[PDB]
Amino acid sequence: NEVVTREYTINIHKRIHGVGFKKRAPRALKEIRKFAMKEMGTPDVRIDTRLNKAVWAKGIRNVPYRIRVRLSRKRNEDEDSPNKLYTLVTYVPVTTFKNLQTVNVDE
Amino acid sequence: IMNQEKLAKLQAQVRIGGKGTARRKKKVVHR
Amino acid sequence: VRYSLDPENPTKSCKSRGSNLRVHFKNTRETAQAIKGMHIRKATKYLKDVTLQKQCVPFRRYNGGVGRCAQAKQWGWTQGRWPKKSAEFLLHMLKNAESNAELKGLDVDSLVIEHIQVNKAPKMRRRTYRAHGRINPYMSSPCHIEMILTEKE
Amino acid sequence: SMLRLQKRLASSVLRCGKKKVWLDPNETNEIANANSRQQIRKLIKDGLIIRKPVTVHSRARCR
Amino acid sequence: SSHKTFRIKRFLAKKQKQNRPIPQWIRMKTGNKIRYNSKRRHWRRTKLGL
RNA sequence: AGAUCUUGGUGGUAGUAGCAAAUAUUCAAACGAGAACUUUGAAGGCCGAAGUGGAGAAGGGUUCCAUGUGAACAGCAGUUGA
Ligand SMILES: [Mg+2]
Ligand SMILES: [Mg+2]
Ligand SMILES: [Mg+2]
Ligand SMILES: [Mg+2]
Ligand SMILES: [Mg+2]
Ligand SMILES: [Mg+2]
Ligand SMILES: [Mg+2]
Ligand SMILES: [Mg+2]
Ligand SMILES: [Mg+2]
Ligand SMILES: [Mg+2]
Ligand SMILES: [Mg+2]
Ligand SMILES: [Mg+2]
Repeated sequence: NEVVTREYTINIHKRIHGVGFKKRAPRALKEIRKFAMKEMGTPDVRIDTRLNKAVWAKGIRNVPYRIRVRLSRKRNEDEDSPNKLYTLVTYVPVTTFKNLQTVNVDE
Repeated sequence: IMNQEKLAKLQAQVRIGGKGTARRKKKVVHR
Repeated sequence: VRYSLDPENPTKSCKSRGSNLRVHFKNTRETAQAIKGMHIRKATKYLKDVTLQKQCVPFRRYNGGVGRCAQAKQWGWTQGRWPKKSAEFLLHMLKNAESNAELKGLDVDSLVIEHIQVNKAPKMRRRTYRAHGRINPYMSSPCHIEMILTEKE
Repeated sequence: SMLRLQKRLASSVLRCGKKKVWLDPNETNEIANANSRQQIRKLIKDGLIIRKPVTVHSRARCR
Repeated sequence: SSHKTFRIKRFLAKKQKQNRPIPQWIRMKTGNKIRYNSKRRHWRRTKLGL
C-alpha cells in the first residue's frame, strides 16, 4: 500500500550524541525528519507542533533520549506538487520504552 | 445544542495552546 | 543583435541572450564551459543536479582557492563547486531559448548547445569600510550571457 | 498577510503589551481587514483578538 | 529638536518642499537635457547647512 | 617610457582575505513566482526595573502614519525597511 501509518521509537540519544549544547534540539528535529524520510521514502515530511514541543520540552540541550513517534504516509494530491506523498510525524506519549516494537497502526 | 460530532470538534477550537494556557472563550461572526 | 559566432544555418538554430545579469562572472563562465556542447535535456538535468549538489561544475581557469570534491573526477579535473545562482540563471536562459525554438517551429528534443559565451558586464559600485578611516570598493561582477542552440541528432 | 499594524492597534486598545495580544491564526484575512481601532474593538468583542493572561509567577514557594 | 524657532522651521519647510522628484512631463519638453533631480537630499546621507 | 609625474581607465592578487564581541533557536500555517530571515500561532530562551522597558533635553528634520513598488540601497536574502 501507500497510505500506511506505523509507530516507531527513535533513539534521539544515539542520533544526537556528540552535538554541542546550543544545537541538540534543532539537530534532534533534523534527525527526526531524516529518520522519517529514510523510513517512508517521502522527501516531504511535516512535523507536528506537539512533536516539536515534546522534543523541546526539556530545553535546547537536554533532549529526551527516546521518543515514540507515528509516521503517516498521506496523499499530497491536493495541488500541483513534485511529491504526491508526504509523511506526517506525530507524537505518541508513552510511560515506558521497554519492549516497544515498530508496529503497524490501522485507521 | 451539543451532539457527539459537535463536541469532538469543539475540543479543538477551544484549545489555543498547550497545557497551562487560557482556553478560548468564543468565536462569533456578526455582519 | 550581433552575436559572436553566428550559426552556420540560422534556420535550425535558436538564440538567447541576457545582459547585466547579477551573477558572478567567474562562476558563470565555469558553468557555461561545463554545459557547452550538451544536449538541451542533458544540460537541463545537469544544471538541476548542480543545484541539488549531485553533480559539480569543474573550476578550471578561475580555481584559486576552490576546494576539491569527489564529483570533480567525472570531469578530468580535481576542483569543482556547485554555483546555484549560475545554474538557475542558465536554466532561465535555457527555458527562454527553448521557447524561442518553439516559436521558430523546430523540435526542442534535438537541440544542442553549440555556442555559449559569458562576457563581463559593467561593474556596479558599493562601499566597504576599513580599519583606519578608509573606504574600499565592493564591486559586483555581473555578466552578459549569450547562447546559440542548434538542431542535430 | 502582515498584521503588524493590527497587533499594534490591538495592544493600544487592550492596554496591554504586544506580548499579550493574541490574533487568531485562522482568521488572518478577517483580522487583516481591520484597519481602525473601531474594527479592532469589534474583533475583540467577537473573540478573534484575545488578551492572553499574565504569565504565572507564584509566590507560594516564597511563602 | 522639538523646540525650534520660526525661522528654522521655515527653512526646514522650504528644504522639504524642494526635496522632491522632477515631474514626468518635463522630460518631454523641447531640448530638455534633464534626466533627474540632481539636488535630491536624504536626511541620513547628507546633513543640512544649519 | 620613465619625473614615489597629472587625470581617467583596467589587470594579477582573487572568487582569495573575509562576512567569528555581547548564550538561541525550532515547528506549523498564511501571503507570495520565489521564504533560514516577512506575518500569525505554538515552543525554547535572553534583556531582568542601574533594562534590550516607558518618556524627555541637545542634535536630526519628515526619518512619524497609511498605501503601493521590488530597479538601485539595507556588505546573505527579503514578500520586509529609517
Ligand atoms: Mg591561494
Ligand atoms: Mg570593516
Ligand atoms: Mg572613522
Ligand atoms: Mg549621522
Ligand atoms: Mg605615457
Ligand atoms: Mg627618457
Ligand atoms: Mg573564504
Ligand atoms: Mg568568518
Ligand atoms: Mg534571565
Ligand atoms: Mg530608556
Ligand atoms: Mg515607519
Ligand atoms: Mg544585500
